[PDB]
Amino acid sequence: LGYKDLAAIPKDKAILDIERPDLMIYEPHFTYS
Amino acid sequence: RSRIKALADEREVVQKKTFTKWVNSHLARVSCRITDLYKDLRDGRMLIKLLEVLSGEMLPKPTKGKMRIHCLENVDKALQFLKEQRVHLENMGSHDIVDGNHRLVLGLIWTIILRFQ
Amino acid sequence: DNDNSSARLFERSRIKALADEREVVQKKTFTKWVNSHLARVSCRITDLYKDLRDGRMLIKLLEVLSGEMLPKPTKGKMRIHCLENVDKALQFLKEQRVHLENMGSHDIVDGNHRLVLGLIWTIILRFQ
Amino acid sequence: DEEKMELQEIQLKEAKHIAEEADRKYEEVARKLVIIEGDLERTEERAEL
Amino acid sequence: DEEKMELQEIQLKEAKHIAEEADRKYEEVARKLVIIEGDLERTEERAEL
Amino acid sequence: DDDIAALVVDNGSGMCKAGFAGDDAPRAVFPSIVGRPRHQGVMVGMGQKDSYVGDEAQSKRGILTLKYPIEHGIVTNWDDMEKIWHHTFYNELRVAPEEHPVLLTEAPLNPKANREKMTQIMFETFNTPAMYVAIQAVLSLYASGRTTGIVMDSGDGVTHTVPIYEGYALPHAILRLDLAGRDLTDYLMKILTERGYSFTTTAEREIVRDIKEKLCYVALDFEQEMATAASSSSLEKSYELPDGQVITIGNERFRCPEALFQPSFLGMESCGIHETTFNSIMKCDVDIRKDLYANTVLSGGTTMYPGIADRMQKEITALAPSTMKIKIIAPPERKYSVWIGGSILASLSTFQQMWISKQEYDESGPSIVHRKCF
Ligand SMILES: Nc1ncnc2c1ncn2[C@@H]1O[C@H](COP(=O)(O)OP(=O)(O)O)[C@@H](O)[C@H]1O
Repeated sequence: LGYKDLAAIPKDKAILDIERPDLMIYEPHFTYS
Repeated sequence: RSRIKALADEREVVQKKTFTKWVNSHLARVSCRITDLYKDLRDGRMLIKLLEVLSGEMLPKPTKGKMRIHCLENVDKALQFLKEQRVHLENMGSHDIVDGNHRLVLGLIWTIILRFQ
Repeated sequence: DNDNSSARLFERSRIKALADEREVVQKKTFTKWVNSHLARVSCRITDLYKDLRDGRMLIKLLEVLSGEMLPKPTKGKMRIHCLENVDKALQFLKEQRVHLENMGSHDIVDGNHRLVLGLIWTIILRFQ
Repeated sequence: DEEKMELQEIQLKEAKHIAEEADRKYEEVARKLVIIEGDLERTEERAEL
Repeated sequence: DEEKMELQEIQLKEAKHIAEEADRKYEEVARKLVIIEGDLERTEERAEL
Repeated sequence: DDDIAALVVDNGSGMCKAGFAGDDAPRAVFPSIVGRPRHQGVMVGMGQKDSYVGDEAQSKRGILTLKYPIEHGIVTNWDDMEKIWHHTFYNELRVAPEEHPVLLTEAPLNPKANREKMTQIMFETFNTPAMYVAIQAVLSLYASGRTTGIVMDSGDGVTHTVPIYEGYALPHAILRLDLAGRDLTDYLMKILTERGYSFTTTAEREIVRDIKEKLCYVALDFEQEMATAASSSSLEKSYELPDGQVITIGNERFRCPEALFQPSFLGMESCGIHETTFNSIMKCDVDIRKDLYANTVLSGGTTMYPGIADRMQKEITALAPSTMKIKIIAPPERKYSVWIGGSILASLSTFQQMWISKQEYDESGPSIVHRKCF
């Protein structure tokens, strides 16, 4: 299967899509934005 | 609902499916299948048979019995055999496997995969 | 004080009016030229100063004019990703020996009018 | 034991409903927050210039 | 039956904590939203003037 | 991108964080504690564990002597650090380190042998292809979203301020102070003796730390708050121990973090964090201090107390000249800001040429890092 498929390495980078990382809130997540 | 544990859970469920599919192919040579990775490894007989299949040698036969202490000895035999073949393990004990810690048993399966690729 | 007041009035009237009036017309002609070349790849710019901040328009314009593939811009909306894109464009101009003075990534990113106009004029004069 | 157990079950499900309502309110307030400080950013810049 | 009862009791404990904590967070964030909204309003006033 | 995503590992004194590059949040966060049993072993037939590493050591604190491999930002014991790294790579991230470049963080001012040993261990044992060392405050500035400001980062072992103007750092203005969360924990454990509660062993240090994390705040005015707390009992909280007793923290809520601003409470003659930031600013040049006033960034978990930002702003504004504006910028997720900056750092295409290759390590040896990193 290869090493690429055995480990669930993320294909996409989530940090690129985001705006202004200082205004990020971790502890609630029930919404996409 | 924190991002940390959410990302952790999605990676764990993907790896839990993949490792079950991997162990079933090797365990199909004997007449054994693993329905669930966390629940079917608490007795330790399946781990003994999996290492017996992969290593090419036989292990000491497991102690009988449905007790907790018997399960602890059963998984300790497999862990001792893994320590025999120069395989390095950190923070891995019999009560960790028997109790059912998810990350530790997944790391155990991953370590066996990397040793016996 | 009166001599100094009248002198700096002469500055802020004549010097400022002449420079600002010239840059307005010069910007309009430049953006018309850029829209003329950018119709091939189906992109267009409304404002010269604002639209060049991201640096993707500059990369596409160099793709049009050179006719050859540049490195792909990084899909990032940060400040440093904008600096990265503008630096990629300026570096691509740098290998082909086009001379530039006082040109920096932050000069384009923060929106300096004279520097952006000078870069566009250099691209017009020395490339095509 | 049985007659206590059904009361335990009822209290569990109704507490779950209460928690869902709390999540409702907190999420919409967070939306309104983020919109507000964005507008405040823009206004503070305008006042400075 | 006794063991299933004890289980249900412990989930009831956990749910009560989760509901109370969510409500407290919602109250504080509502405070913060109102204050920032008022500051936004008079900043807009000053800039326009 | 055709290349394997790198691993970002942040190694503080208190907690270790780890994740993949390009992700907004780390995958593994766990305390960096190594435990060993101390009692007599009976019930033959059950498991044999030589040491407890990380979160499991926090679950069985009763029968363990808990040790911190990193203290004051310096790796005192290396076998424990290797155990922490092995548990991170194989049990938490489940990835082979030979397929991934790694990114590592450390304090600004520290011994050179720390960097050399870190590079030597992570090349020679884990067989990683490439690695890099970054400074945590620079990554905090990366994650803040701006390229100009002064960073004050205080972890569990060290506090440091660096100023950076338009991508240029000033090494003569970098300030380091050895006053962090562990000293606050010890001071709280000492001053809890007044009310009659005694905590001595290493297992109770985590209980005292939980009390500090849940029931502490920074007062705006210290003497007025002391008079208010001595007037009545309106500022009192109750915390229950794991065995059942309930203690009343009362007056100690705003006396533990006050040692951050007045180190003379701990017997040290150094200045507080506000005077350290101000002295670091005045060590810079004349032209850039106005921009450094407006872009003060707080980082690290120790700055997570309620009311720390308002007190810091009030302290700095009095010391600073009154003619301009002081802005303290405190992101809500400042606890993970270092790792977020590390993730952004490994996502740039320009950064891909700055890795220390295995060929370079074979050529120059472990001395390459001082030439290559920073
Ligand atoms: N919510 C909180 N409130 C107050 N203090 C906290 C909080 N969370 C953590 N801390 C303090 O911060 C320390 C953790 O800092 P951390 O950022 O992990 O340092 P490092 O990552 O450099 O080891 C802990 O020892 C604790 O004392």
